[PDB]
Amino acid sequence: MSFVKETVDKLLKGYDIRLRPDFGGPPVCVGMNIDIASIDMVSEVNMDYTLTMYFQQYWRDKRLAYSGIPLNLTLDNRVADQLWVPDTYFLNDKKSFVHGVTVKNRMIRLHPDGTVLYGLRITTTAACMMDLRRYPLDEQNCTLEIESYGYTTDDIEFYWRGGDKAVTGVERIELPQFSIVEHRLVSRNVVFATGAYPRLSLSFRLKRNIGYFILQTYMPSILITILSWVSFWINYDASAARVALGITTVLTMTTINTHLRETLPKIPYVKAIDMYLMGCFVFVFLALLEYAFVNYIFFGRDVNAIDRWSRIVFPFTFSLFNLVYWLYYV
Amino acid sequence: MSFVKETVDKLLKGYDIRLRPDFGGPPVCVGMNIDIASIDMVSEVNMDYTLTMYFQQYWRDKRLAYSGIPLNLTLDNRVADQLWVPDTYFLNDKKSFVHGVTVKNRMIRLHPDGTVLYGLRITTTAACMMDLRRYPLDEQNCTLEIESYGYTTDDIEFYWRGGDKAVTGVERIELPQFSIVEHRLVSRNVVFATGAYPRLSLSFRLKRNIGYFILQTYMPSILITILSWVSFWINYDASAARVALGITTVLTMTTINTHLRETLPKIPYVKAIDMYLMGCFVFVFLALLEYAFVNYIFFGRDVNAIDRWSRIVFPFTFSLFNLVYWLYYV
Amino acid sequence: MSFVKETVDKLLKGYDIRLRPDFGGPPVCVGMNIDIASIDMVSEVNMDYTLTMYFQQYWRDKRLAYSGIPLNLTLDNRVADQLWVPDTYFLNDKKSFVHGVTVKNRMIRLHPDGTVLYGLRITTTAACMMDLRRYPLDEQNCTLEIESYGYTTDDIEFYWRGGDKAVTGVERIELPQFSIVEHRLVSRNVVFATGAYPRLSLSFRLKRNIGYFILQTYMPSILITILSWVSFWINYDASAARVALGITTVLTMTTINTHLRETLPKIPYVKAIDMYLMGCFVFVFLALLEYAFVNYIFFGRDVNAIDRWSRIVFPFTFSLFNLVYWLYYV
Amino acid sequence: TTVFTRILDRLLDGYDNRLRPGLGERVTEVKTDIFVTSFGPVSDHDMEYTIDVFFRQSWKDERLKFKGPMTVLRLNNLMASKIWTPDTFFHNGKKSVAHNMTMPNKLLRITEDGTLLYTMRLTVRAECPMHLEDFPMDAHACPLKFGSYAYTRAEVVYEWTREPARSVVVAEDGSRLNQYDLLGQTVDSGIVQSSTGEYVVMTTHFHLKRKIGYFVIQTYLPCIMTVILSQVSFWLNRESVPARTVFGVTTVLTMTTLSISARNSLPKVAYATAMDWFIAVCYAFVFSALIEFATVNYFTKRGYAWDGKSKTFNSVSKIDRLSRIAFPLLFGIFNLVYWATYL
Amino acid sequence: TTVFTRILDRLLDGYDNRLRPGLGERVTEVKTDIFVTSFGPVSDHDMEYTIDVFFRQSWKDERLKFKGPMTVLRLNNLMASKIWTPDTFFHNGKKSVAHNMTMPNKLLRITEDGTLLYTMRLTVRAECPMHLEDFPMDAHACPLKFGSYAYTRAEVVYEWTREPARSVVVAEDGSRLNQYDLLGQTVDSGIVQSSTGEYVVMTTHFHLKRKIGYFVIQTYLPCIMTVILSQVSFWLNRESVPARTVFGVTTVLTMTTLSISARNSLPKVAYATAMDWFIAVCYAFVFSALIEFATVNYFTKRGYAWDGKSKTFNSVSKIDRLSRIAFPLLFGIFNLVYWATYL
Ligand SMILES: *[C@@H]1O[C@H](CO)[C@@H](O[C@@H]2O[C@H](CO)[C@@H](O[C@@H]3O[C@H](CO[C@H]4O[C@H](CO)[C@@H](O)[C@H](O)[C@@H]4O)[C@@H](O)[C@H](O[C@H]4O[C@H](CO)[C@@H](O)[C@H](O)[C@@H]4O)[C@@H]3O)[C@H](O)[C@H]2NC(C)=O)[C@H](O)[C@H]1NC(C)=O
Ligand SMILES: *[C@@H]1O[C@H](CO)[C@@H](O[C@@H]2O[C@H](CO)[C@@H](O[C@@H]3O[C@H](CO[C@H]4O[C@H](CO)[C@@H](O)[C@H](O)[C@@H]4O)[C@@H](O)[C@H](O[C@H]4O[C@H](CO)[C@@H](O)[C@H](O)[C@@H]4O)[C@@H]3O)[C@H](O)[C@H]2NC(C)=O)[C@H](O)[C@H]1NC(C)=O
Ligand SMILES: *[C@@H]1O[C@H](CO)[C@@H](O[C@@H]2O[C@H](CO)[C@@H](O[C@@H]3O[C@H](CO[C@H]4O[C@H](CO)[C@@H](O)[C@H](O)[C@@H]4O)[C@@H](O)[C@H](O[C@H]4O[C@H](CO)[C@@H](O)[C@H](O)[C@@H]4O)[C@@H]3O)[C@H](O)[C@H]2NC(C)=O)[C@H](O)[C@H]1NC(C)=O
Ligand SMILES: *[C@@H]1O[C@H](CO)[C@@H](O[C@@H]2O[C@H](CO)[C@@H](O[C@@H]3O[C@H](CO[C@H]4O[C@H](CO)[C@@H](O)[C@H](O)[C@@H]4O)[C@@H](O)[C@H](O[C@H]4O[C@H](CO)[C@@H](O)[C@H](O)[C@@H]4O)[C@@H]3O)[C@H](O)[C@H]2NC(C)=O)[C@H](O)[C@H]1NC(C)=O
Ligand SMILES: CCCCCCCC(=O)OC[C@H](COP(=O)(O)O[C@@H]1[C@H](O)[C@H](O)[C@@H](OP(=O)(O)O)[C@H](OP(=O)(O)O)[C@H]1O)OC(=O)CCCCCCC
Ligand SMILES: CCCCCCCC(=O)OC[C@H](COP(=O)(O)O[C@@H]1[C@H](O)[C@H](O)[C@@H](OP(=O)(O)O)[C@H](OP(=O)(O)O)[C@H]1O)OC(=O)CCCCCCC
Ligand SMILES: *[C@@H]1O[C@H](CO)[C@@H](O[C@@H]2O[C@H](CO)[C@@H](O)[C@H](O)[C@H]2NC(C)=O)[C@H](O)[C@H]1NC(C)=O
Repeated sequence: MSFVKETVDKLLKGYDIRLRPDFGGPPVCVGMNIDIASIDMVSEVNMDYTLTMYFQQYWRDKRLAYSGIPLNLTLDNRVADQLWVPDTYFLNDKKSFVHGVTVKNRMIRLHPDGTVLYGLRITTTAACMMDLRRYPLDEQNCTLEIESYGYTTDDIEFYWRGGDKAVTGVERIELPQFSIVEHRLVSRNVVFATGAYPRLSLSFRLKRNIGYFILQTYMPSILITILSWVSFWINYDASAARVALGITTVLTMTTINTHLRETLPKIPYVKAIDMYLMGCFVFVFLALLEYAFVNYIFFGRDVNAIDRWSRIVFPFTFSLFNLVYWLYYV
Repeated sequence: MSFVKETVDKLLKGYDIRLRPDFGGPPVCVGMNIDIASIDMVSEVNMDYTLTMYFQQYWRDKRLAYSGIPLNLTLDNRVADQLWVPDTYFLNDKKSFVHGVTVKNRMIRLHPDGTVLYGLRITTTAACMMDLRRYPLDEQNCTLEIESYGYTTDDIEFYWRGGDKAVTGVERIELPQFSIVEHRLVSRNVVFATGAYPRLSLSFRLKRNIGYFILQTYMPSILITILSWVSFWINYDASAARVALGITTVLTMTTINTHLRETLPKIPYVKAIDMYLMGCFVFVFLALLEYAFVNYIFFGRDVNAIDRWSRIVFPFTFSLFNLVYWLYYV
Repeated sequence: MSFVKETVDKLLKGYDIRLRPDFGGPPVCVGMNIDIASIDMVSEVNMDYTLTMYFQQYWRDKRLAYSGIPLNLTLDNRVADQLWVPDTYFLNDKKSFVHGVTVKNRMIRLHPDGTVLYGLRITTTAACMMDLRRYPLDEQNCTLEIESYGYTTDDIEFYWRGGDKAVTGVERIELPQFSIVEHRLVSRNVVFATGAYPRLSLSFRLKRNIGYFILQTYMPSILITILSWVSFWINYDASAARVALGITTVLTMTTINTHLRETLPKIPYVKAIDMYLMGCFVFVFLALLEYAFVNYIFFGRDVNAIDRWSRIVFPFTFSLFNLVYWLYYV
Repeated sequence: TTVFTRILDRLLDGYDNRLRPGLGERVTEVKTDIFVTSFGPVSDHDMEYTIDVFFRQSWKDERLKFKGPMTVLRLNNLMASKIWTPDTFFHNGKKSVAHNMTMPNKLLRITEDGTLLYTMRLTVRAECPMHLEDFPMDAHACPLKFGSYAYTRAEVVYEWTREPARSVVVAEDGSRLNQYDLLGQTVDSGIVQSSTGEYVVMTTHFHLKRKIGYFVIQTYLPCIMTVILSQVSFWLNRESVPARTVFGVTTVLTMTTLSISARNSLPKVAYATAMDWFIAVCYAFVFSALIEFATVNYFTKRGYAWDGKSKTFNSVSKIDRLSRIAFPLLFGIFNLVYWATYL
Repeated sequence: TTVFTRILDRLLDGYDNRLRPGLGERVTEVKTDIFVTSFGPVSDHDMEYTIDVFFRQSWKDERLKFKGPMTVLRLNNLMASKIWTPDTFFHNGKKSVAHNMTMPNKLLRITEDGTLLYTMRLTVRAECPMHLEDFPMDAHACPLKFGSYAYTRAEVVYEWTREPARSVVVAEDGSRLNQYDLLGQTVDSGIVQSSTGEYVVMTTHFHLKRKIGYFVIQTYLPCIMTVILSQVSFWLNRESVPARTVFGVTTVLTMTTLSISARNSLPKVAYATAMDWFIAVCYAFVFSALIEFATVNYFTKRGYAWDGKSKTFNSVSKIDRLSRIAFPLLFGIFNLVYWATYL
């Protein structure tokens, strides 16, 4: 152990963390690969998702070349504070941390040719602007932006180490509400007035699972709307029966609508689900108004015709509304 | 007292914490046992559970052997920063910490031969991907994966100390919603792109308490369903009475349905509770829909026959639905 | 800056932070003033309020007297760690912190005579016991107790710098739920077995705003109660109308109380709002039970007398209940 | 000032803070007492309670004897961390807080004899396992256990400074409880064995009793009146079918509204509490009142009621007449059994 | 690489970071600009908003001049903490985060002239007091003020790098608002006096306008259609007492359900807003419609409605004929007065 101990002390002695590898020479190429552990949460209210991953950085530093040891030195995580590491950050990251139990979840692995592998276990909440107009039939594209903070492409370059295979573990992701449809790796240079800055982007496309809203939201609303049509098959003189049915469906629809507002998130603008609930509320509102016109045109002043035509138009117009709705959203 | 002080100083003089014991030699064997103080939260919303445990690690470090002191040296926990400790972490934990009041809940106990006992008190939130298809009749299996972060199986090996007795305190755990049916200890190796790593798994089997849901969720749904059949025993001409009963039980079912779901997160796939609640919703929906045919087929055109059969078909079909449901989920 | 650099280094040369000004001499007098920035939250459930403020402390330290500079030397906030500061703490604070963006929100300002200005920007959640029996017509008295943790009045003495002008910014405080009616400054020496300890108390009297509760709680309850009286004006033979009116008002009243039970905080004991809601529930309960007496006397076993008397007694007794309620609570 | 300064610099000369007093020579005895400034809120959902305390620890360290004009020294916060203190922790603690505003809320004193008095101000969240079968008529003993994490009883033993009843002191204005009454406490000590040896555990139980007045006006009274209101249907004439159907079905919907709201206040447990059974039985009564009318209506022959001046009319049902007695009596009996059992 | 290393060591030789540049000689002039990457969510309940910025500060420190092959130097996070930087803070900040993942998200660049550019990536929660009397048709100018915490305007003065309008830049995709539209911003500067002295304050106001389409479809339209529905009862015949009593009472319950949920979205403020007044008027209109029928029923004589073929029958209530016009008109007038006032 003494030989390796003196080997390591040799490396750090005279090391300058303030200078990048190949300082003043060609830019240092840093390869990156990510092993995704999980996407714990995806919140529409905050418009962000929580991601756990193993974030690996891979580059070459000639100052760390060691000879005589035919092994790849896996060192304690505390040695990472004494080496140079890239100033990588996540552009859209709202809050993040490195796990610290039992020790800090950090890894440093050296190789004889001076190649450094640097891994971190990170949980990060990354900002994801979402277009929830088609919610719950929406498809989201949430990204992770990787950039250098204070270096340009004259000093540091980024690439996905392994091409399109640089990211693995996507099949491990188990989101109850979404399914990972696709993921992409993008490497690009961002040019500002101050220069060009390396950029890596990891993006996922999420498709929301609709089955819950079919059973929980759409089917009850469809069944209540159908139930409101039972009025059309009752006698015009059954005022107590037809008003109680019509007004209680309105109350039932409001109960469904108002209480659904509580289980569903606080997204304060019109979405696809809002338009369907508002569509069904108008239909049940009109069914109650339909009997009032029948009741008034009889006692205040044909009658069988209005009920006959309502028995067809209301189911037909609701089917047409659904056809226009699902085509415009599916 | 100074003799002990001098002894400890010798051990830490020249001690290298970045290098494991027998570096380059045989892998260091680390034995683990756990005393579970309590399991506090098991949340479906976050799909995790909280665990407070005493976590012990045993390994042999020849650099820490001492003689002349016929005692095991329990030392101030601040000495742990001056020793090599395994880079152990919980592979599925979401967020965890070591308690620090009044001091850090950390223990270092040495033994004359060089054995090191490293104990921590840890509250860890661990990811448990739960299968909620059979909820609330569901049985879960939550694990705790213990792995080395940086070191491969060439450097560090894990084992459960004491076999199946390595975990204690499970019998004392009390959960407001589950019972610990069983727990198991597994040991295996996991192979990654960077090499094989030692793995220790601790898993529990959780069976949910069903009695509460029977009184809270199933019983009211059963009674309302039976109530909707009271309509079949009322005269066909009591339109006001039968519609009021029919639509208010539909409203009552929605009330049950609307804010029951706030007991669980918005998890979109079909569950056992959803099928039963929607099964009962369809029945009450049909009981009111059945009267539309009863009322129409008299005034609009076998009135007693339709009511007579519903007095049998609805109780019979609901029992058949209940039989199939309970057998399938039990 | 050459002369200033020498002077500043001269003051801190040999400075002993562990010893108070005039150690072993007359007690050091510490003047305090507070500039309140905002009172963010006041939670009845947690029985605490959140206060952001600028907390200044003034004392004279002859070790920090300097001459020849006609300027007040503001020094980098990190020098505060090198000086002696009072061991001041907030006796009823639950959670508090000093803001730290961009740097620590802390100030040290020296004066030629030796006066030290030590200011912090603190957000503190302070415990405030609340008597909510008269809620929402309650007036609260929340305080902030400022004490020396270790020293006694023989060593350190507190006073409000500027008398009643010590605390500023109160007039600009806006609370969504309360209004600042008054504030008082108290200086006192608490006495225990050990001895006398310095104490400063800042207290506010909060008078809850009533506009929300009038429109959301009292007005709907009054109108529902008045609506329940409509049954007294309907014919005794209209059993379907009077029962439907009576029981739906009972349902509405429980809907108000149960749905406003979740919007209102979890304060689990009988408050003034509970009594009024309970009182209105009894009145609507009695109005429906009044018709049961009316129906039974006519059909079972005069008739107009019960209704005529109810058209007066119920409005009258509700007025009497209101008179007693408002006089008792106002 | 110089005399005070010299003592501090001299104290830690040759002092090893990694070794407890009397190491390998005797057992370090720690005398402790608590002054509860506020017994904070109790959370039924989380099964935890908050408590603000001045945790005072006392022990003897011969290595810290001193001689001088003063008999007590107030150590600095930095100094307190340079010397050995007991590694006391809370066995059932969840997430504790040591207050650090404006300075560390700690104080360490040393007497000439070497006795150290050590105090700190803490907000402790602690585990209080609750058996909620009798909720809301339940009582609990929330514990507060502490001891040495690392040192066995052969090394460090704890004790109370004075009589156990007088060692835990609650401030007169300390009870910050909305749903409980702090009846009192019992103070005890014992031994606990674990995988690392035997340790001394100091325990304190706070006996709490839940206030019931809130639940009577919120849950019990509306539920009782709704059940009473469901029975009020028995006094209506049998010919008013729409009125007694609306009466019975809407009382069911009222019970459902009350029953659902009542649970949302309950902690998310998966067993039947006392209030669950009362609501379930009330639900059965209200359910049986509407089933009773289903039977009454099944034997009504004439759709018209008595005209007030007597053509024959339906008689008052014997099912109704017997229900006017059986239903109030059975519910009254159920209330005696329920209320006697739990009170 | 030796030349670069040597310059760094020589820079901090004798540098005193406790003293601002030109202390006792001149006034330090700090030039600031902000780049808003994302204007985070706004919380009406907490009356605060989040903003993610690149906070750039520029000032001159003659003590950090240098000569060498390069003209710009990048300082390590450790180096940046070794020199004097402005003690800038946000006056209305509530809890701000300086991101430290993976490394500190700071950058300090020094030009040979002695000018320092100092950027940091921040997430800031700021206090935005709101006057919610016009809610949901309210507009707010959420401020963002900063300045020196300890240095008065005689010592440190802040200025915008370029024309105040162009010194604060919002990224094109940076609007992360759900219920607001970022109309624009006004950038100002001034002097604020406090108990410790006069300080320079740089202020930026973001003018937000609440999107109303959500509350139109969730609250306003259901309320308007229920009020219309409650008035639809006026067109039913006066002899259908059970139907018009069920109609009127359930619309009151519908308003109660809508009113309760409508106020959940509102922040828990104890005063009345523009939506509360609209709901209160709708409550009064729905209440009056049921009181209208109570008066109609008092003057109803015959319990049977018109048979449809032709014995006398009730006449259409004169109360109904007027109420079919007065009630819609008064609500129509109220809407015009209400909307013209707030829109
Ligand atoms: C979520 O939404 C984001 C956008 O907000 C999507 O990200 C875009 O992804 C596409 C790929 O699907 C990107 O397009 C590609 O960009 C590459 C990088 O461009 C830089 O470098 C090239 C030179 O190599 C410069 O010309 C350019 O100005 C940039 O500096 C290109 O290399 C790609 O070109 C490839 O295909 C074309 C043909 O299409 C060939 O001609 C080329 O030779 C080459 O093979 C391509 O243009 C786009 O830039 C991304 N936008 C952003 C803002 O990142 C995510 O894909 C989306 N998520 C999902 C899951 O779809
Ligand atoms: C919750 O769910 C987890 C899975 O996610 C379950 O964990 C599994 O538990 C089973 C046992 O019930 C495990 O099966 C056993 O694995 C042992 C270890 O295998 C590793 O090591 C051996 C060498 O020792 C390698 O050959 C192997 O590839 C692995 O790397 C085996 O030793 C066991 O073998 C048994 O049968 C063979 C004959 O087939 C005998 O020769 C053996 O002596 C022995 O009797 C066995 O196969 C399984 O590995 C676990 N999976 C994981 C991923 O850990 C939990 O049980 C479950 N919880 C509950 C409460 O049910
Ligand atoms: C919220 O509730 C708190 C209590 O919980 C109230 O605090 C009390 O406020 C009143 C004033 O409103 C205080 O009364 C005054 O106290 C002064 C200080 O007393 C201390 O010092 C004197 C010696 O100077 C000691 O004797 C005494 O024991 C205390 O140590 C007195 O100087 C005042 O005296 C005035 O009245 C007396 C007659 O009562 C006259 O003889 C005097 O000349 C003089 O006019 C007075 O007694 C009281 O002390 C406070 N109590 C506490 C515990 O602080 C808050 O006021 C309340 N909040 C609001 C907004 O009302
Ligand atoms: C990016 O920013 C994050 C925070 O947002 C930093 O994480 C913190 O880093 C600091 C500095 O290393 C850590 O502070 C350390 O605290 C140790 C004690 O912590 C115990 O007590 C606290 C409560 O007081 C508990 O929260 C904690 O769990 C422990 O129980 C000290 O022992 C450390 O001092 C040691 O190192 C210093 C180095 O200079 C030596 O001088 C000392 O002698 C000693 O050896 C240290 O003060 C803090 O704990 C970290 N927080 C977390 C949550 O991990 C990152 O470090 C930062 N990254 C970079 C690159 O700066
Ligand atoms: C939940 C309870 C369910 C009970 C179900 C009970 C089912 C059951 O057995 O019903 C039969 C009978 C019905 O009694 P009820 O008085 O309702 O029925 C009368 C009976 O049918 C007479 O024969 C009729 O007169 P008649 O034919 O013209 O001469 C009379 O008509 P009218 O003269 O008025 O026009 C009917 O009203 O009930 C009991 O005897 C009470 C049993 C114990 C009841 C105990 C209740 C606790
Ligand atoms: C909030 C509502 C307050 C309502 C207060 C209402 C105050 C009030 O007193 O109303 C009663 C009266 C209408 O009475 P209404 O027409 O309903 O009653 C008729 C009246 O009693 C006739 O005298 C009867 O004829 P007769 O005797 O046999 O010859 C007739 O019998 P029939 O024809 O049925 O056989 C009754 O129907 O109202 C107004 O005239 C103006 C109302 C303005 C209402 C303005 C509302 C904005
Ligand atoms: C130090 O720890 C060892 C265990 O690691 C103790 O050895 C145990 O001693 C008890 C004495 O009754 C035996 O019953 C056990 O079988 C022993 N275990 C082992 C693994 O040897 C030892 O006693 C401890 N030191 C002291 C002074 O007691």
